[PDB]
Order: sequence, then structure tokens, then C-alpha cells
Amino acid sequence: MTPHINAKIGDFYPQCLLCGDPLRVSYIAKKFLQDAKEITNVRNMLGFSGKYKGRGISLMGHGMGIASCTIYVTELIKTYQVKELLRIGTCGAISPKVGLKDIIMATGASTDSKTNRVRFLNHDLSATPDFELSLRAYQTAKRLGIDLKVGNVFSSDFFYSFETHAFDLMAKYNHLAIEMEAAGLYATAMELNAKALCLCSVSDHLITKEALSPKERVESFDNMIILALEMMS
Amino acid sequence: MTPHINAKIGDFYPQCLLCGDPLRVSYIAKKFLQDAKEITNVRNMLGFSGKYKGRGISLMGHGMGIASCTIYVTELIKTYQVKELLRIGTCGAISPKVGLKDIIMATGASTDSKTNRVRFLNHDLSATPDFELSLRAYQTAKRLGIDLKVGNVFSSDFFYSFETHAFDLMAKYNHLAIEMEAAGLYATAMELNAKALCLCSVSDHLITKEALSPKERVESFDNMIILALEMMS
Amino acid sequence: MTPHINAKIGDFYPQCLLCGDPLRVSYIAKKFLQDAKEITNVRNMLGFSGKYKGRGISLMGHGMGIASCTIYVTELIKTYQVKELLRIGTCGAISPKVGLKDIIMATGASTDSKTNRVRFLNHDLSATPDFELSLRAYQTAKRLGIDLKVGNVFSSDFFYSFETHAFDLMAKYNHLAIEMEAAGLYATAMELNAKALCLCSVSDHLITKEALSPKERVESFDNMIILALEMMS
Amino acid sequence: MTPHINAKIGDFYPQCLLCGDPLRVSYIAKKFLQDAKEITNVRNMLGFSGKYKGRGISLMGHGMGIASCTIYVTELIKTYQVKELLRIGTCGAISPKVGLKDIIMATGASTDSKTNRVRFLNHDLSATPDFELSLRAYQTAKRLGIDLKVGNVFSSDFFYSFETHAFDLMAKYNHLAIEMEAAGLYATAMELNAKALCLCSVSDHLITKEALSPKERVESFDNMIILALEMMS
Amino acid sequence: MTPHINAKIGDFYPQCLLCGDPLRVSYIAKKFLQDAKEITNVRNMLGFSGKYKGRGISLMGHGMGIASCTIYVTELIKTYQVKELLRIGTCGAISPKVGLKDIIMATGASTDSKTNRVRFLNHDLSATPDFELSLRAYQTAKRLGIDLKVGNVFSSDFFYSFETHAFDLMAKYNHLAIEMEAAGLYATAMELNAKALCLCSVSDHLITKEALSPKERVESFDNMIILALEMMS
Amino acid sequence: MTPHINAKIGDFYPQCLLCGDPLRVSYIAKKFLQDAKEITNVRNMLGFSGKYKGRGISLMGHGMGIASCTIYVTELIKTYQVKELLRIGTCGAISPKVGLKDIIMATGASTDSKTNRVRFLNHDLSATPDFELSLRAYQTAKRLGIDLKVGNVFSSDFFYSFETHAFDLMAKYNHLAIEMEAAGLYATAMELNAKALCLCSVSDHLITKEALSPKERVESFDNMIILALEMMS
Ligand SMILES: Clc1nc(OCc2ccccc2)c2[nH]cnc2n1
Ligand SMILES: Clc1nc(OCc2ccccc2)c2[nH]cnc2n1
Ligand SMILES: Clc1nc(OCc2ccccc2)c2[nH]cnc2n1
Ligand SMILES: [Mg+2]
Ligand SMILES: [Mg+2]
Ligand SMILES: [Mg+2]
Repeated sequence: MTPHINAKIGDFYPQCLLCGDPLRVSYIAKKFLQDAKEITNVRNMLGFSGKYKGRGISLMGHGMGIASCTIYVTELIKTYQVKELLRIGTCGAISPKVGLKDIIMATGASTDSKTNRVRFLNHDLSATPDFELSLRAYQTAKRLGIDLKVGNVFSSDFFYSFETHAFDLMAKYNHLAIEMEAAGLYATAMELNAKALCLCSVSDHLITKEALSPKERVESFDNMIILALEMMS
Repeated sequence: MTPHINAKIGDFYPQCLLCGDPLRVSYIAKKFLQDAKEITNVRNMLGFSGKYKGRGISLMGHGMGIASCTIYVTELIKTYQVKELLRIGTCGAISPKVGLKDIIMATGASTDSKTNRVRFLNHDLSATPDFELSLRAYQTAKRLGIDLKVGNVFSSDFFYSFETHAFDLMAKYNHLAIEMEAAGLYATAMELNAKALCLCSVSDHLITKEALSPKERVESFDNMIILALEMMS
Repeated sequence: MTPHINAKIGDFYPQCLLCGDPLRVSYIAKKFLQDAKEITNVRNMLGFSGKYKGRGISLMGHGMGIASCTIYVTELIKTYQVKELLRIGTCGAISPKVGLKDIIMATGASTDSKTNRVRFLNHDLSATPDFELSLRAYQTAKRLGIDLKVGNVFSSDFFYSFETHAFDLMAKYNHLAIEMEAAGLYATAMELNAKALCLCSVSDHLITKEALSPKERVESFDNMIILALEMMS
Repeated sequence: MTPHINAKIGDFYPQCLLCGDPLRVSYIAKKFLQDAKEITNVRNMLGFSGKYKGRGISLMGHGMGIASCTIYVTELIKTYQVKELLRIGTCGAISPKVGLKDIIMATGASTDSKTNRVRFLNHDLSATPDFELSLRAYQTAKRLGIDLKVGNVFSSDFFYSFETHAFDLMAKYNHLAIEMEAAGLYATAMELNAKALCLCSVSDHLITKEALSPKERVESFDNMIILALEMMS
Repeated sequence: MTPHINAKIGDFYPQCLLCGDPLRVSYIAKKFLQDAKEITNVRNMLGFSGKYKGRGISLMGHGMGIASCTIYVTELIKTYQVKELLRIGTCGAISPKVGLKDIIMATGASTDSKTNRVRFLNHDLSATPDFELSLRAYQTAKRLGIDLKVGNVFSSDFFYSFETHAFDLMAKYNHLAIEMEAAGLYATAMELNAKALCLCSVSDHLITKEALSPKERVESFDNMIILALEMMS
Repeated sequence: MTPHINAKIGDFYPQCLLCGDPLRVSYIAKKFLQDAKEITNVRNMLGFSGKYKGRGISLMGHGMGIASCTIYVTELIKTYQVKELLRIGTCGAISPKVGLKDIIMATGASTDSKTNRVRFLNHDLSATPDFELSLRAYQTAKRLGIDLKVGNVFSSDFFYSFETHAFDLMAKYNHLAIEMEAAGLYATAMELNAKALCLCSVSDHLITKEALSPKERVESFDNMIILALEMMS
């Protein structure tokens, strides 16, 4: 076992979809998987194993923030032998290159965290996803007719930012959106030789203040779920 | 409502106990409170309001890590008008002065996070609790005959540490244990002029290699919980 | 001996009151102690041993700035076996919560120094006083009818600040006043397992530009001296 | 004209290959291009324009180190309207996954430079290439039967390193090799909204202690050069 | 008057010798100057004005550490119109090129302080003396037959060091000795457009373990003192 | 050999003049040296050995930026046994104390590079030239009737600065001009126990926007060349 997961070793398939919100994980298990079994529930952070088009797939919640994400991803890789980790979530757009309902593939994750300096010699770690996984996402999106937006995201320790004046500067350097875990997902997978990728759905635009209707939010997140499950099968 | 709490304004009493684990919050509501009502459940992060010896008290989960804690504490203060926040968490002992299941009161919370440098001019913010709450904790512990251990804690972005060499230095500087939220609780309550304190029970021990099960991390710490409820009565 | 103190080992009592100004130390020895003996005078930095209400008490000057304070405190603890160190001084108020003649108890000391990053793994050390000593100060102040103001102070390397625009931000985070040694006193005592506390008297308000009359400055500092000597006896 | 390029505006095609060594640039012009013309030679840093299979392609030297690279890339983009920049450099292998003369495509460029902290709010900029160019490189390599190694590189300010202990950690985090310009190329192209990619051939090997001669660093990498020209056709 | 000097404006000559120890300043006044008058004594930090071979020269103590030194130097320049400041201090040798009682002239002062990063855009300020004063020191030493050692010093916030491993690296980079004020003297005089130089005599030796008594640190360095007075005549 | 120099060991004289621009090195060899032999040309970075007034002197190009300069200087010292390195170049004035055509002697080199923090314990290295060499430059300039301007320079990683608002602050702290290599030259020579000095010619004033005519630029650089060759003979 671990302190944060009470699944049996072997309960997880080697491919795992992750979301910060464990109720979104539950929703995916119930709506999209066949024969879905809840396999962990410590701290109400739910994980499941089921089948998608006959393919075994696991789902796991990771909470909010780099430190929370790093706990679960570390345990999934080191204890539960998970090999491929696809994070899907929402993000707040900061770039004119993206709009509401877009799906972003993060080919880099910048951060205001100290975690990668602590990991990496007090230097600048370029936190990046597995290239083959990003290729698979691109080819699957084209097959599904999804216009995948590709660029960096900014992973913040702050949901309520003290640096909103800086969003334009991040957009200048090709940061399409802000979220709070990708840099930790990527650095952990890099450390532990696992394949990881982050996709995020634009439900809010932090510049133009636009926001999706609650029904639209379900629809756009559903399209992201289908993309994720298709690239893992 | 906030993006992470779906309570109505006014559902929270001005005094609130916090745990990272919403199931420890649920345990406390069911075991120790009268007329307890679940008031929020976004992302499965439960919160409750109820009575202890006729006094209204709220409970709220804050998830794992400074970024998660800061989100919930910020919303509790600014939207739900919470005035006193008492974290009753778990921690890993690094000092030979403390043992498994000891209760520590954090007179300061050091950190490897960048959040306080971002908050505070890139200088050293010494994150500290409210002194009146600390005095109340000390006096209540004396009244109840509880041996309260008092010192700093170190709040890390890492549970699985890359600086295991460094725990002895931490302990030398009177850090009794490591956990992952106190510095964020303290800095947020400082920012927002609210009263906060962190108590934690030792669930893991660097020196003895003891570690509690997930069930024990919920159920083994009634002495902490009773201390907290008695402080807020 | 040491390079900076020429007292005999054993000349110091285990409890020592400190001030930056050695002439203030001399004043205390002459006005408040019985049988006071000058025991060190290297670099004109005077220290004394005498009796207060039959209690042996030492006094020692520590100069200005964290680096100066750290030299004397290190020597007092390691060579002269001093166990409890109470620093009293003036400070410049930056918070609307305090006014001229207030006495502040510093339960944390933030800093713009690099000293604690050098001491503490390049992380954020929360520099804090000994809790039991702060309890003793609080109980003694209540016995004497002193309205003790409690909060953080900011210990600066700069008397003539280049960051005056930032005072409001420090006051927001519960820094009541600025001085130049507390963070070094606290970190040194933490390193060396000694008990330390800092009190400071508000003789100037850096925001409202108010300032005490020279006679008022003597009176307010006298009240602080009495509080200190009473808590050590 | 610019202080470092004496070409006429319009002399550069929109697609440009880059090497740190202007004599590798000269070699490519003479060996692989039709109707090649030298278009700039300030500071002996040569650049050319010519044709490959009827398609116009430019070549430009960028010197050694991030500061040198940033100068030339900034001018190529802002003054000479270059749109796509493909570095084909050399690097020192630090990972057992790669061997001498292997071709690496840098999916990210970590660094010990301060340039990106200066650019990017003192946070961590994850310096990354254009994804479309990366896909083009991958697909062209597959078409040509070239075994393209894919991972991060570490861009250092040092060729003769003071952190030789640290190469193993770099390699653990999937840094295949060390070189000295990719992070600057990537950050400058991000700043200026241009498409950039870095390929490098292994000219030195940490583990085997192999190292090529200066002549071999010009002449030994035709497979890299052909990959690059085929990508831009 | 200033908070730390109670001289009248005009009491200081434009040329001033500085020591950290006010009793070394007093020693110089009594032993080497004609008609010496004590002009300031706040906090027992003495200063004098007198004549050497008919030329007016002032002396002033600056206490221990960069923060203390910066206070006195700032006031001497801005209020008392001092133009040339010559520190004649003590230092701990870390290089085998120097021996006990050697006189070092600090061509640069490296530091572990944050003060210069705070002053200077968070970049590296290379703190250096006035070149004309350095030339004067060199030429006067030659004239007097004094073997002046020339190199960098390292100005630390610590006398009792936590980086004893690091002294050999310091010495490799031509740091002959460690002391605690030169970088602050140099940075303050740079800020304020005044001429400053630091000479120091070796009072402690890392390699031989030699260390002088407090009395010897006042009385053993007449050769330094005579060099300084001859330079300012 | 080395990767970046193809001269024979022994081809270099122990005294070497350096410039960033290898065509300026060529110009010096052709116009001012007797019997000049080109001895290296890797990457078109030319170096020469010849005679000046019967004195053997070498010349070597070092490219732009600290990282480039550090490669060549390291190789010159460690492989080719060069003992004295005099860098001459142009610089952009930022101080009212200097004007067009002035020659500056840099007695310190500040920087925005991370290189000296990486070299030097994450502290502040005061990067300084060899004092005897600076003496020789001063005495030679006086003999030649040159009004040598003496002060710090600022060595930047950025030719196209993002911090132009800060030039006035650097001028305040006695930075007379900006260039891009001196801090690296100085730190490398300090590490490796070689004698180094940087002179620079003011061809542009970055404040007043003044600029020398192309013919004046040749004349002023010629005067600097003569000063350099005279101090090495
Ligand atoms: Cl960071 C952290 N680490 C824990 O245990 C692991 C550990 C134990 C000893 C030394 C260092 C780390 C915790 N147990 C409860 N909260 C915790 N937070
Ligand atoms: Cl920084 C750098 N170092 C190289 O080789 C030296 C080396 C080899 C192995 C480990 C570390 C350093 C390079 N070869 C081509 N470009 C290079 N850039
Ligand atoms: Cl920081 C300092 N340390 C001294 O001696 C202790 C020492 C000796 C050798 C290596 C390191 C530290 C001094 N003696 C006079 N001024 C001094 N400043
Ligand atoms: Mg989400
Ligand atoms: Mg005082
Ligand atoms: Mg030049």
C-alpha cells in the first residue's frame, strides 16, 4: 500500500487517465468505461479500472497543485507500475491564439513553483511531455477532427494570482493557458522514466473574461475525454 | 459560491477546523458533532457545520500541499467570512524529541515553496500562527493533560523527499516534523488578517521508520480532535 | 576567551538581557541592577553581571545588524553557556495596529538578509522565538498591566531602506515594526538550542512620521526594561 | 543592416539552417546547395543563401553560447524576416541511450543560464521548440530511415564543467546531451513568435570518453545536414 | 546630527580612516595624531579628528558586519561630507600566499550578503575600491618598504562559518582573506560617489590556526596604521 | 589540441591580446605586428603570433558573450600556457563620466549572468582584473598621454537589453559602460591563476545616443591597440 492509495498492487492498468477532480474521474468511469471498478478512495481521491473498447484503462484523481499531483503520480509509477499517464483538465486561457472550447496539448509547462529548482540543481528544468505520447495525441486528434492547439502552459502555485499583470508576458512566450499541475506531472514522469502528457480544455478566458455555459463545459470536456480514451486504445 | 466550495454564504461558523483529508473531516462530524450537516462537496472535498457542547463549529477539508490549502483557506476567509482556522493534520517526525502519535503545535512553518517569496518581495517571510490561538492551544492542552509538543514544522512541496540528508539539519533548528500545508495556511491568514494555527499528529517517523495505515490516519488521533474542539468551545 | 568578549568563563549568568547599544546596557546595569560588575569591554561593547531582586542577571551589548548580533549571541551560548537571551530594543512602526510607546513581542522575524538561506538549505527558515519565553513575557506583561502588541517584525540589513514603498505590504502580512537583529538572534538560538525572545519599543512610526519626545523615549524604554527584568526573575 | 549581419534585407530566405560554426555553414553551402551565395561575413560569421532541390534555403552561423546565439537569432527574425530556424549543432552525450554521431532532437532545453529568468519574471520558462517543426523532423527522419534520438538537452554557459557530478542527474531526467545554445534559440523564438527547432549530433561522449577532431565536427555529420535540408524542402 | 553620530557638521575632515573597533580608533588618535579631539560617541562608537604631520585626518569606528558598516559610511558621506574613506581592519587568512599580520589590500570584495543584490537589480554587483586610492596605497607601501599583499577579500555575514569546506575554493579564486565589511563599504561608496579602499591585517589564519588576542588586534598593526596615515598626508 | 583551437602547443606566446571579433584580430596582426603567423582558425576564430618591437605577442579572437569568452580563455591558459590576457573591445557608454572615444579600464565587471554564482558557491563573486596589469595599463597610458577612464563595466548576456530602464542605476554605481565578456574573462583568469585585464573603447553612448563616425571608430580603436601593445612590450 501507500499512505494515499489503498488499491492492491496490480489493480492499476499500465495506462492511466488523470484529473484533478475525483468526481470527474468518477463521471468518466460511469459514462465511458465498461465494467468499471473503484479501486482506491483514500482521502476521497477516487481511482477506477475499467475497459474502453476492450482496452484496460485506469483513472485516478490527483488533486490541485503541483505538490498534490506529485504525490499521486509518484505512487502510481513507483508502487503501482503505471507506465503512461495522460492528464486532462480545464485551464484558463491567456493567449489570443486560443478560445473557449479549444483543447490544448502542452508541449512544455513553465512554473512559478520552486519544485523543479529543488529537483534539478537549482537550474532551469524544461518540463516537457513524452514525445511519442504527444505524437499519438496529435494523430488521434486529426483522426477525430479536433483542432488541437499546441504550446506551453504555465503551472502556478496560485489559483488566485498576485501577478495578473504578467499574463500578457506569458502569452508572448507562447503560454496558451494557466493551470496548476502540468509542470509537476512532467517533472515527476521525467525523474521516474514514465510517459506523461497534459491536455486541457479552455472553459474560461482570463483575458477576455469569456466563460463557457455549464452545459457547454460538459460538452467540451466530453470531447477531451473521448480524445484521451481513443489515444490510449 | 466559489469554484471550490458550494456552500451558501453563512453556512460556515466563524470558527473552522481544517484537515487535508475530507474523510477525517467527515469522521469528526459524525463522531463528535451534534446536528452535523454537510455544507459543501465540490471535488469530493467535504465540509460540515455542527455543534460541540452547544457551540457552533465548522469543519473543512483542504487537500494536500500549499497550493491546495491556499485555495480553500482563501475562499473560507474572503467569501465565507471564517475568522479562526485551526488545522489538525498529520506530519512526519524528524526530531528525536517526538514520537509516533505525538501532537505538535507549529510555532512557525519553514518551507521549500516559492509561494512566500512570490508573496513577499522575494525576501524571507517568517510564516507564523496567531499568538492568541497558540496560547489557547497551550492552555487547553494543559487543562486536558495532553503533552503538547511545541516547535517549528517544515512545510514541503515534497512528500517523497530528495533532501533526506537535510532532515537532521531541520531538526537541529527545532523543526519537529515535516508536513505540506502549514506555511501556506499561515501566509494566507497573514495576507488576509485572519487567525490561524496548525496542530499535527505524528503519522510517520524518520528515525523509528514507523508509519500508520490510511485508516489509522483518520481514526487514531481523537486526542488531537478533542483538543481542537475544546479550544474552540 | 573569544576575539570579541574578554570575560572569564563563568562571568555570565545563564540569563542575559541584550541591547544593540552598549551604553543602554550600561544604563540598565547602573539604574536597575544591584552589585553590577562590568565583565567585558572588547570593542567598547560592554557586558555586565548583577542582581535583580536577588536574581543573578547578565547584560550584553550586541551592536547593529544581524551579522553583529550573531557574533555575540554565538559566543554567549557556545563559550559562556548562556541559556536564555532576551533582546530589548527600539523599532520603527509600520503598522496601524501599533502606536508610539507600544511594546511589541516578535513571534516571528522576517528578513531581507541572506543569512537564513545560507544557514538553512537555501529554503525559507521561519525564524521564531522560544515559545515558553514568549509565554513568560505575555504573563509578566499582564501582571504589570502592559498591553503587549504581538506579531512579526522585519529584520533588515538596511537602516536607510531602498524599499520604503514596501512597508505597507509588510504591514499587511502582520509585520508591526522594522528593526535589524531579531531574525539573527532567533536563527542563532534555534541552531544552538538556546531560548531567545525579542521585545521592541515603538519610539518612531515610519508611516505617520510621529516620534517620541526624548523624555518619553526614556520612559517607554524603562517600562520595557522592567518587563524584561521581571520576566527573568 | 545590423551590427552583426551585413546582408541586405531580403537576402535571407524565410527558412534558415543554423550552426554555431560558420565553417560548417560554409561546408554545407559548398557541398549541398546549388547557386550558393555568401550574404554576410561580419566578424567572420558567415551566412549563405542557395537552393536545395530547387527550394530556397539560407544558412547562418550563430557562434558559441546563449548570448551569441540570441544576438544572431534576434536579428534574423526582426530584421531579416526569417520565419523558421533549424539549428543543426554538436553536443556532448551524457546518457547511455545515445552514442557518438547519434542525432538528437531537443524536445526541451534546460539551462544553467540566468537569461530566461531575466526574460520571464524570475520564474521557470520551459524553453521548447515549435511542435510542427518537431513533427516534420520526426516524419522526415522516418522517411529517410534515420534513427532520431528524442529528448531534452541541457544548454550550459560552460563547456568545461564544474558540475560533472550532476550529469548523471541530468541524464536521469531524460537530458540526452549537453550543448550551449538551444535554450537561447528556443527562448528567443518564443519571444518573437518564430518557429525554431534544435537538432544536434554527438561529437563528445561523457561515458565512452570519445571526442571528434575539429575537422570531424565539420565533415562527419552529413546525415544531420541531409535530414535538415530534406525537412525544409 | 544623525541617529548614530553626534558630531557637528564640519567636525570631520574630508579624509577619514575607519576601523570596526572604536578602541583601535581611540588607540590611533592617542598614539599617532596631534591635537586629537573625540567628536562622536553614540553607542560608544568613537570618532576623532586630529592632525598627522600637520594634515587634518579623521577616524571613525564602524562596528561589525555589512549592515553596521553601511550605516556609518552612509552618514559620514551624506551628512558629514567625507570624501575619502580608508578602512584599516582585521581579517582571517584563507590563502597560503599570506601569513599572520600581513597587510592585504582588497581589490574586490565578494560577499554572501544579499545587500548588493537588493541594491543592484538582483544581479551581481562587483564591489570594488576607488582605483586612485588603491594606487596611492600601492605607491605608499613601496615608498615605506611594506610588503602589501593584493587580492580579493570575501566579506561574510558570518564570523563562525557554516561553509568551512568553501574557503579553499575562495582562495583558489584569489580571495586572500575573509572579513565582514569591505563589500558594504565598497557598495555604499559606489552608491554615493565617494572614494573608498579597504586594507586589513591578518589576525587569524585558517591554515596555521594562529589567532591574536583582543589586545593584539588593537596594538599589533602599527605598520597598517602608519601606511594609512602616510597615504592620507 | 582542443575542440576550438588547432594551434600546436607552443604556438602561443605567454602574453595574448584578445578581441571578440576575429577580423579585428587579423587587422591587428597585419597592421601592427612583424612576422605575424596565423596559428589557429577553428570556427573562423583566428589567432596569430608575431612580434611587436621585437617582443613576441599573440592575438586571439574570443567571440561574443561570457560563455564564448570562457571557452577560449580556458583553453588558452590550460592547454596553451598563456599567462597574461589583455582584452580590448568596444563598449556602450552609460555614464556621464565618459564620452565618445574614451578608453575605459575595467577594475570590476558586474554581470546579469549566472556564471559566477555557479562558479562561486551561489554567492557574489567580485570579478576583478590582475592589479599589476592594471598598474601597467595606467602607467603606459600616462606615458602615451592617454586619459584612461577607470571604473566598473557591466557584462551582459543581452546585447538587446530588456532592462534599459536600469542603465541609470548601473551608472550610479560606477558602471561606465556595458559590454558582454569582461566578467567571464576575469572570473576564468581568477579560477586558473592567470593575469587578465579588460580595456574598452567608447564608440557609442547608450544614454545620449551619440555615435562615432566609422573613420573615428578606426582611429579610437587604433589608440587602444597601441596602448595594449605598448603595455605588453
Ligand atoms: Cl512531507 C510529509 N511527509 C510525511 O511523512 C514522510 C516523511 C517522514 C519523515 C521524514 C520525512 C518525510 C508526512 N506524514 C504526514 N504528513 C507528511 N508530510
Ligand atoms: Cl557544453 C558542451 N559540451 C560538449 O562536450 C563536452 C562535454 C561532454 C560530455 C559531458 C559534458 C561536457 C560539447 N560537444 C559539443 N557541444 C558541446 N557542448
Ligand atoms: Cl569573517 C572573519 N573571520 C575572521 O577569522 C575567522 C576565520 C579565520 C579563517 C577563516 C575563516 C574565518 C576574522 N578575523 C578578523 N576578521 C575576521 N572576519
Ligand atoms: Mg479540472
Ligand atoms: Mg536599540
Ligand atoms: Mg569588439
